[PDB]
Amino acid sequence: TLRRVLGLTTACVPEEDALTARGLMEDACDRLILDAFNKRLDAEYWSVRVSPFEASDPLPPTAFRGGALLDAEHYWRRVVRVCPGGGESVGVPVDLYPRPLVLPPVDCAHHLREILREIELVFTGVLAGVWGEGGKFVYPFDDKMSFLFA
Amino acid sequence: QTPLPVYRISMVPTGQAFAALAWDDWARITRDARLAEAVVSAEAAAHPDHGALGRRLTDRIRAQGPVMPPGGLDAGGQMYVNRNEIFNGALAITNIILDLDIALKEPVPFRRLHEALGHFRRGALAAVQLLFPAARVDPDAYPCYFFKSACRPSPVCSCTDKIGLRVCMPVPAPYVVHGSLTMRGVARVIQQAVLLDRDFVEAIGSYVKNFLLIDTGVYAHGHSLRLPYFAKIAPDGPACGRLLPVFVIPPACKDVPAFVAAHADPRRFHFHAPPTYLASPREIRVLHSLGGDYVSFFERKAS
Amino acid sequence: LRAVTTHDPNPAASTEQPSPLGREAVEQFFCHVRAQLNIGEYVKHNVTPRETV
Ligand SMILES: [Zn+2]
Repeated sequence: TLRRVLGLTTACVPEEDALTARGLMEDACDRLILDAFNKRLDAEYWSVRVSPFEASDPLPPTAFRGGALLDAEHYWRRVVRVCPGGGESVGVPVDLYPRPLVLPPVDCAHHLREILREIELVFTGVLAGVWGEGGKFVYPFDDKMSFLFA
Repeated sequence: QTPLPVYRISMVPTGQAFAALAWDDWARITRDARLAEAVVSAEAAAHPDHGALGRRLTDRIRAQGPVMPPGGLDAGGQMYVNRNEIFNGALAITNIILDLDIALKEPVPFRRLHEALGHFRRGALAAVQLLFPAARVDPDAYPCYFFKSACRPSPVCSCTDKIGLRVCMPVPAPYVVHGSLTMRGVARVIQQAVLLDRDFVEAIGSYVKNFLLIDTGVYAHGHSLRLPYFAKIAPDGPACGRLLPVFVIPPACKDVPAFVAAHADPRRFHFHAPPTYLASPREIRVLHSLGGDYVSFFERKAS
Repeated sequence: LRAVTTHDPNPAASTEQPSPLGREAVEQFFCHVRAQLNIGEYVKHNVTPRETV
């Protein structure tokens, strides 16, 4: 997206250019979210790495039954997030269970919001730097795309 | 294979059972409510008029299915006497299903009821066309399926004060509906479109007590609706009020036998039944919101 | 009542003015009541569809 926007800037246009850049950024976010739906059932793709110096979900009591699988955790802990009910959004240590896993639907909304925060940081920075715009870049997720996972 | 339908059975004399089913015997369920294709063809040849043809077919079917075998039975044997489908909030709605509950002060005939149903079909289709603008809805050919709860202590009607009806109509392609609020909004719009129909009001307005027909509270996660071909469980006595088809043929129907046979398809009266397309959907538009809490204009202005 | 008040008894030189009673009421309130009746208008005024392709 940044390549496309900065290549568009070469042709040169007034603030209309900033509006076009905003449209392109929104389109890119839409396409990313749409493509993230086909990977809604994969738990290792949505699992995030946690260091021993951060706050993590409490270890489920069933994770201590892994056996030889607990001998490979020394620094990183990969945790995915699943929704087993209304709004539970519990956390699952992916690497402490034998495969294949049988889990409820993944919480792709929470993971996608976490990723979109970082995406919007970069896009807002680009908009503020290349065109002098005080208007932050925000993407409507709960209004236009939150239905695909609920 | 999942998703699956989960039903809620009303056991006798008290208690509720649940049944999650991957497949079932629907041929046995809808058996004694079917008209042989030869009979349908003969009647169509006899009576060309579609109102008369529909009334004839309704009369013929009414006098065919005697009773679903009642008695005691455990949950496995009672799931064929009573059965309710539970609305699941994680799935999409492919049928518009309306639970009409009319209230009367004088008993209504059945020809008057058939005329009222023919008028209802006209306004609901206009509302649907307004709601789904990207689809080609033909008001004289779109299929709508009507079921009427049987009569218990041209077919006659012995109802007391209430005439329970179910209306099923597929969501126009390429549209899908998602959400419990969206379906409530769709029901609101359908009811408003119907109530504005001059012909329907003139034909049915005399006997009715109130003009609140479509119950829009049946669309909530976990709520259940009674399925066609199943009778209500009365702790007082036996089952009653089976929902059986009331054929209201479209004026421009080109395959009457297909329309008649489509009333026994379980895919036509389930909330989240897979849609019936032809080759494949190149694109589908999901209607995931229709506003929100409604209140009213008279309410907002007054507040 | 301020519109129908007169300060001169002479009918020709009277200070009466047209009353904006019916006009304001119709423009502000009774227009929307009739606008409701049309089904298309009803949908246009009491629904905000949201659809994703
Ligand atoms: Zn009856």
